[PDB]
Amino acid sequence: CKVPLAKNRSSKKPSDIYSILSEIVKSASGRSLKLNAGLIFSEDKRFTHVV
Amino acid sequence: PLRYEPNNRDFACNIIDDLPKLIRFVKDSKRINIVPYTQPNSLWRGPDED
Amino acid sequence: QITPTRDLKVITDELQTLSSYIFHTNIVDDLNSLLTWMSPNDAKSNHQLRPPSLRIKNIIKVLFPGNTNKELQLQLFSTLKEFYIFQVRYHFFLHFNNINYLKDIQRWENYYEFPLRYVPIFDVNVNDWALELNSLRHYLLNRNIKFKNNLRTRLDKLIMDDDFDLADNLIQWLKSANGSLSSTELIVNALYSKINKFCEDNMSRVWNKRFMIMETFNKFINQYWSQFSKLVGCPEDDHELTTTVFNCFESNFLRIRTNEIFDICVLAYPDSKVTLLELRKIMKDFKDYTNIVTTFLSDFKKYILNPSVTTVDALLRYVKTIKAFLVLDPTGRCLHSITT
Amino acid sequence: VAFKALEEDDFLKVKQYLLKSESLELDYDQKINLKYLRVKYLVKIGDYDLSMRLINQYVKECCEEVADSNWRFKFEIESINVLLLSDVGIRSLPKIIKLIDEYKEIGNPLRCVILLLKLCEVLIQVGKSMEAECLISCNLSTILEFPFVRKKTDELLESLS
Amino acid sequence: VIREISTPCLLPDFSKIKSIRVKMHGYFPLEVNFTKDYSASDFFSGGTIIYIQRKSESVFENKASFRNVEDIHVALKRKAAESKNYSRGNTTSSQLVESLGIQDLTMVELDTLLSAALTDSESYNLGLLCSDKNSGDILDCQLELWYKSFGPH
Repeated sequence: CKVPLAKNRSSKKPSDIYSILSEIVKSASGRSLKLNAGLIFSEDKRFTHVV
Repeated sequence: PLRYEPNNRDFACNIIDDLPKLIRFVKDSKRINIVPYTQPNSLWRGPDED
Repeated sequence: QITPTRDLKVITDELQTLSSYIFHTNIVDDLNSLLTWMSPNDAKSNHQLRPPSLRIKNIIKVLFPGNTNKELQLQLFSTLKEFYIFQVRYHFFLHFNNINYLKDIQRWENYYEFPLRYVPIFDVNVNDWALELNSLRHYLLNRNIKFKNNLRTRLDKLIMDDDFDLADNLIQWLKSANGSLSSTELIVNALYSKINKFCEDNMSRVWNKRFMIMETFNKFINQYWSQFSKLVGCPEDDHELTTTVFNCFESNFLRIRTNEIFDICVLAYPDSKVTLLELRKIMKDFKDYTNIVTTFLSDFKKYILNPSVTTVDALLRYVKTIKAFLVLDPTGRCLHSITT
Repeated sequence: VAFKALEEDDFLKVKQYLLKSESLELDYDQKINLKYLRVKYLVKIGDYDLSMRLINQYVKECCEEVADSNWRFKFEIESINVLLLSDVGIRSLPKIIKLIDEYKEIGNPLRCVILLLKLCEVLIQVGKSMEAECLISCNLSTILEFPFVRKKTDELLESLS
Repeated sequence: VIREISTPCLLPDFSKIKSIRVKMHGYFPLEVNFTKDYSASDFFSGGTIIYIQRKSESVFENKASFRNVEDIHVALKRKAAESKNYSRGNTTSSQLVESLGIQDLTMVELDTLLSAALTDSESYNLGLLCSDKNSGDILDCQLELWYKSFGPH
């Protein structure tokens, strides 16, 4: 009885010191489903036309 | 031009790339600004865009 | 494939006693002379690739012209088989580190099997001789790494020079050995290298033709597909293999055109424009377009963006690329990227 | 102090301390160290059947109870040391290679070199020390940068001579 | 009736499904049959996603003999796929271990063991592994004992 979820081991530029601090101070203050939709239906342009 | 192709027998991994690159402190008339670090001779040695 | 061994001394003593009891004659000296002749350990008394004299042949005819005599003869044949097997293994192991090419193993096989014609000991219905030979081949393949690499290089060399019969001989020999270096990978690698080189030879620096991939595919098939099918052994009408070969040809064509797209668009245009329409039929992934645009920009930037180039010719070649890329890409997104 | 005593071969001191371990209330970070200390002491004594059965249960619960990768790695190499010390290191060949390419992507130089020493040590107990000398020679430059592995590194050098 | 569908497809109602299987070249197959005890709805109650394990293209798997059929078509497809990534060599660790010559696990270990003796208990042990009902490089193993027992020394 242990539903151990698999942690997604995601993995690129290193950038500089100043950029990292600026990014964090800036952040201080459907997408997947759409991706699935692009995979659920393929091989045609029917979905864009109907939208 | 150096050609260091990846070889399994070479385990000499690099850590300087993983460590973030340094910066420089240059002050203009208005204020003190922060710019990315460039080697004094890197302008004519930098990886060319072309 | 279990093989028994009862030591050289014991089997030799058993052979002498059996010969003395059955024959009741002093052929033991002649028997020892024969054993030395078949034995490759001693290079002075063995055959050295020379046919035996009348004495040896007569003794064989005597040995190969009730029930107790028959079973004694059967056990004598078994002991002779064990002695010969022991001798060949010791001699092979003596020269194990001296093997570096296929021709060495064939000549050693001939060296070992030279007495076999003059003395029949292996039964026709039982392929024992092949069994230990395949066993030694398997050990040599799975113990000598240098020999394995040499076999790879030799097969690659043979397939590059269209030496198909020897390549087939090499492939059959490997298949009999059933070693870790399976023949399937070598055939795949050899065919892949050969098709790449054939593609590089043919569809390079030519862009003014239409549907030329089919022409190249048909030409390569008529020239090599029967030989390749004979090498693999699969039927000539293998549809899936031909389809995969065609897919690899079009992939190679895409790669060559991506490499050469700069000269395709700058110089060969509009004569090569037809090829562009063919290329448009093949590209399907965003990675393809990104690679194409970055390679073209690097070449255009490497050559055309030089201030040493006259500005009039620079803009002329630039607009030529614009119309060329517009024909290739009706959408024009690549045009925006190059423009930007 | 106990770790220093293991290096200085004060087996009497560490044995008495391990008695204190089983009935004291320790923080988790303190638990693993004494849990790790117990493994290293048993390797020194020579008895390996208990230690080998003991080390893998630790790492198994070092991957489920707590997802501590650093302590998963540190626990892993003693099992490598336990195997190869018992003249059977070939069993560890599948295990060591899974960590080599795994830590090459990560890029931690200490991780790659420690696995390198275990790989050379495996190759020298099989009878193929020739290629181990060739392999150690190309990488000898990048393995002296780490101080605590030099003692294991220098000691292998007189063995090859 | 067998119904073959792509992956991102809407399967019918769970109560009317009896078994589901996944088969594809690569990942080893997974087939689950739903009996009366557990239904498809209960199985997918935790989530409508089922995960699959990745097989391994390992050199140690193919020690001496290739149990795999190794079809020429799939081999060519794999070669083309690898070339696509390469277009977009001794750079892999498997080739390193191949270069080192320790490909056969059992042969290297027994070569180390036979290095010297040959006490009776281990001798019978090596005989038992040689006369194993089912194993891999049995023929290769038989030759080393013959070499150890009656070879040059």
